[PDB]
Amino acid sequence: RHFANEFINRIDELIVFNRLTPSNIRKIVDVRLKEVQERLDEKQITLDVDDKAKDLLAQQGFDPVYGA
Amino acid sequence: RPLNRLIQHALLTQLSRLLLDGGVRPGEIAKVTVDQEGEIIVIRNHGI
Repeated sequence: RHFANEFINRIDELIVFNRLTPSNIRKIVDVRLKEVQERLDEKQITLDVDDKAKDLLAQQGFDPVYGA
Repeated sequence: RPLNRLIQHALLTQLSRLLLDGGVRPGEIAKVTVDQEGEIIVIRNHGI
């Protein structure tokens, strides 16, 4: 309703994003730890994270107002 | 106006995917019909 009728319909794809679903929270902390481990493989440094450290980051660094 | 959007989001979506992996070879008549779920399905001819 902000633009005109000859502009809001000419777009061939209107992608509407959704909120942070609880089932996709685990997939967020997985790709973040891979980038840190990838940058350390050059210096022969392997960093592994278990399931105990992932539980604290999945209940503190996530807000419904902001996000990431 | 919404008629031009459903074609590019159902009819021109599955048919354009088969033209990259090897579903519809350049020279084969494609068939467009419905399935058992009420959706425009594209019956492929050749495999990958």
